[PDB]
Amino acid sequence: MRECISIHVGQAGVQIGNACWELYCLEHGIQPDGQMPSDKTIGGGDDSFNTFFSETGAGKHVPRAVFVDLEPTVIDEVRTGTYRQLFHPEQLITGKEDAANNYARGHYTIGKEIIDLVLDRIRKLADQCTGLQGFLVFHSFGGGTGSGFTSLLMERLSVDYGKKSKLEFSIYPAPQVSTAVVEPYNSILTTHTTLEHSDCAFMVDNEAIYDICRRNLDIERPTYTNLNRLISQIVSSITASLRFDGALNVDLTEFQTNLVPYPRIHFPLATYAPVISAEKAYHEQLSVAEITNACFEPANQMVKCDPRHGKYMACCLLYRGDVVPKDVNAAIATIKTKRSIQFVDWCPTGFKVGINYQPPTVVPGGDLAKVQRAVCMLSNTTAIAEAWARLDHKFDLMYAKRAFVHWYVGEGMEEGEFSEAREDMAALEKDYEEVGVDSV
Amino acid sequence: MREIVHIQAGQCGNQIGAKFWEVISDEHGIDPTGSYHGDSDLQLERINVYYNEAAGNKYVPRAILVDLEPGTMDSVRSGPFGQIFRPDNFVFGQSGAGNNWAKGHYTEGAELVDSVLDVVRKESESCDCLQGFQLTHSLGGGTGSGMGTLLISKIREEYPDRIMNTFSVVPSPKVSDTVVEPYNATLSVHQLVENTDETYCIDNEALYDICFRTLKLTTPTYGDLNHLVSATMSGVTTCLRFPGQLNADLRKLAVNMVPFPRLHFFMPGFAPLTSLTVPELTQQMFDAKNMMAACDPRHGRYLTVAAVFRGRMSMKEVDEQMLNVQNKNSSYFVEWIPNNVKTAVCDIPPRGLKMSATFIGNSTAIQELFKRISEQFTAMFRRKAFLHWYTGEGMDEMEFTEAESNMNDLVSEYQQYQDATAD
Amino acid sequence: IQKAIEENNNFIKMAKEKLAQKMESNKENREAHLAAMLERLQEKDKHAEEVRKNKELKEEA
Ligand SMILES: Nc1nc2c(ncn2[C@@H]2O[C@H](COP(=O)(O)OP(=O)(O)OP(=O)(O)O)[C@@H](O)[C@H]2O)c(=O)[nH]1
Ligand SMILES: Nc1nc2c(ncn2[C@@H]2O[C@H](COP(=O)(O)OP(=O)(O)OP(=O)(O)O)[C@@H](O)[C@H]2O)c(=O)[nH]1
Ligand SMILES: [Ca+2]
Ligand SMILES: [Ca+2]
Ligand SMILES: [Cl-]
Ligand SMILES: [Mg+2]
Ligand SMILES: [Mg+2]
Repeated sequence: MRECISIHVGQAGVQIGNACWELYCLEHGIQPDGQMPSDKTIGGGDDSFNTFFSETGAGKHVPRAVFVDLEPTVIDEVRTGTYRQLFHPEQLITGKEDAANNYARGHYTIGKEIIDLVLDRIRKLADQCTGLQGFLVFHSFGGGTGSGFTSLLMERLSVDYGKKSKLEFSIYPAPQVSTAVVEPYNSILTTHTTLEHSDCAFMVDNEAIYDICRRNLDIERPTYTNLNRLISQIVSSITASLRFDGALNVDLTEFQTNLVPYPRIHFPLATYAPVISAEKAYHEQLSVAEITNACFEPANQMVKCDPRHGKYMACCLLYRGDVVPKDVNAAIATIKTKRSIQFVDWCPTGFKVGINYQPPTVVPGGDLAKVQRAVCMLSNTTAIAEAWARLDHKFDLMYAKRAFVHWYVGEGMEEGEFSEAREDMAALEKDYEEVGVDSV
Repeated sequence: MREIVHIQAGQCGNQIGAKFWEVISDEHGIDPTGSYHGDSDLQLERINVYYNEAAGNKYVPRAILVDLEPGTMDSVRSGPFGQIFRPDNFVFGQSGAGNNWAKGHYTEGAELVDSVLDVVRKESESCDCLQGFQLTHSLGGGTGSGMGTLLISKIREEYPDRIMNTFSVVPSPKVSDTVVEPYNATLSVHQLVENTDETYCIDNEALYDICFRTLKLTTPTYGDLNHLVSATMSGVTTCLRFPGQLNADLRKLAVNMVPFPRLHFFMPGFAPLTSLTVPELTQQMFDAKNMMAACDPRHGRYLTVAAVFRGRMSMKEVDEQMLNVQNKNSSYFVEWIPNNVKTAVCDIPPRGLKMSATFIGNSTAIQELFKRISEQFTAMFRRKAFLHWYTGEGMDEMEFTEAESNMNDLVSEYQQYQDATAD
Repeated sequence: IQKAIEENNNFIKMAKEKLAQKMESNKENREAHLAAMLERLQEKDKHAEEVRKNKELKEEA
């Protein structure tokens, strides 16, 4: 009970959804045919994993997920892939023409033609829920679908489910694997339009994941598969509290209370450790203190920024595996006396800790090593605004010449929406400056 | 399921078009009869983009062949892969246009255009999701230039929300002796500036200089020139024909390449040109000597660029080298378009080469090309020479002035953003 | 609890309205951008109709 509906929008969302659900199945002992031998409650149950999987009379466990893309080639691989049987066909929704990296096409022109069907299929999942908690929306900032249609969906979900919670996993654009020159435009437009409709958004910088793969896994040129398999690990750590339950397990919502002081300030910085190859892990067990140390090395963050040059508003540690409170408290004591951790004056400096005993799983043939214990730190730091600034600057360089703007106006958008969105980002950057100033 | 409809008009259009189909047919494993005999399943994954599927597992190019003269229609019919085309897709005139833009655009072509639109419409009516059209034609002749720009205008009337692409061959004294070619070219650009989304400027001046100086071919033939054009066209379409994330859609490419609607005239490039290491391909590909448009990129600035590498190669090396040429040539990329250089790698090597590279550039140095045509044009308009050829077809001489001014406006606009700064 | 309900409804109210205001304004603009483009091409055909008429007038001289 208190189920979560995942929504995967665009190529990035869908492919990351493939990585997450594959990982979920392995963590829960669910087979590609949806069967789970260990589940003795056939066709139902109120187990912890039932927050993410529904059950059929035939014993199949079905992700509470919807995949949506405006073109079929990406979802088609799901329809024919290893886990094709996991999803009921109606869970996989495809258009025929993509948004061509144009926010307007995803939000208006092409999006309007499929939005009703998507909501109807999302409604068919909510009707199977006894106490639906909220939504997890996986999408990219950069794509036309991931930015424009997502905004439309978030807008329409706030209407059909009032203030029921909606969480984002957003792919922040990075030049190394970027696809378009207009992504700064689409990133600003979608951030402006979803800001009022998202309760918490976890940003993932592809450059950060790109660097981590090359440095920590000695992958010379990471692919989307490399990045997604790492991203799934982080997503798993965040959602593990919802899918497993235990004596030290802390619900995501409880962390969420500490991470959002003001509604607009809902962008936590995620850091994950250990990311280590199986060749290096061999005969080198990482202790609780070692992985906790890594949470404060910026090289391990999901978003490139410097917490050292900002102020903390919250600090959460989500351990999974062989971890006990003592080792955690010991490590934190060392960290607090040895690292730069300065909080705003208006909030407590404690660290909120949660532990899941189920240990991390690795997908066969992956690059990560299986470890006894892992940790994901969620921190509300003002440094996250650096990601807005970098993007806002790139937006400003092009918009000053109205470069590429005609492609959006041609689809029905007005220059006003560009300046309206940029102004919102200006406030957001000024909001992050305000929260970090001392009191008088 | 994202189909492109191909059109070739005039001699030049029909001949480079036929050669284009020869090359890609080989790359996909399609023999002159339309039967597949290939080694890889990736050849067929996106074959639909340019081919229809037929009874008996045969593949038919989605191409229509147009000309105001029947000579070329027999020539195409009897050449290699001649019988692969759909016989109803030959729309041929009887008389020709005598290298007169007005005849192709206003009178003789107007009689034949309707019959052309019928075959365009039917190829379009059987498309799962049509993305747009690509036209091959010269801008110096009469049929391809005038009628082609007319056909573009009529197609955009019936498919206004679809992409219009052209491979437009720009005329040069070094190849064609005809004298009024500068008139036809300027009139064509006047139309292409308004009704096309992407124009690949295939410059005969550059193709000649390449054949003579680099390939060391004294007295080059049209076959020598087209050999270069087919290599370029195969490279531009590699992203469309094979599964590659980057520019896989005509408009997704246009969105990434066209920062302002009127400045959609690209410099194509190819490497290697001979008859190789990743560093050498890249800096060769960025050389003035390797451009298919007679322009020096170092006399301007780059708005947007697309590099396409084909073959088996170290992508870490490709990334390193593409990132290196930008730091070393940072003055020639506009600073107000961040990350304006994109790179695609296609695992498929081309024919006869282990590694190749195709270059697509939207550079403000393209003005050097348009200034040349404006120079050839004005030299005649100041003497009102040969105008009777056009006034006889109903045209008014101030329509020439409009074309001239609109092209001179286009040049100034390229200079407008070449001199622009950030702060 | 009345106030909590009141503010949830206004959020749904203003959300749907603003959305409906954009989807309509968006349809107006794209329609007008196409309408103007088709207007232009039709003006080229009219200019094409006259030119062909201007040719037959000079054949009678
Ligand atoms: N981490 C990760 N990011 C991706 C992946 N695919 C796309 N992205 C991000 O998304 C951007 C490209 O847009 P896409 O998401 O592929 O396109 P889309 O969302 O389907 O929207 P359209 O294709 O334009 O219709 C890139 O710049 C990336 O930052 C992926 O597989 N993994
Ligand atoms: N590179 C290349 N250019 C060609 C070839 N054939 C024709 N051209 C170019 O085509 C232009 C002349 O126009 P045509 O090829 O005769 O096409 P057209 O419009 O049908 O001409 P007409 O029917 O006689 O009015 C010149 O600029 C030539 O350079 C060719 O085989 N290779
Ligand atoms: Ca059960
Ligand atoms: Ca010749
Ligand atoms: Cl379009
Ligand atoms: Mg897509
Ligand atoms: Mg001819």
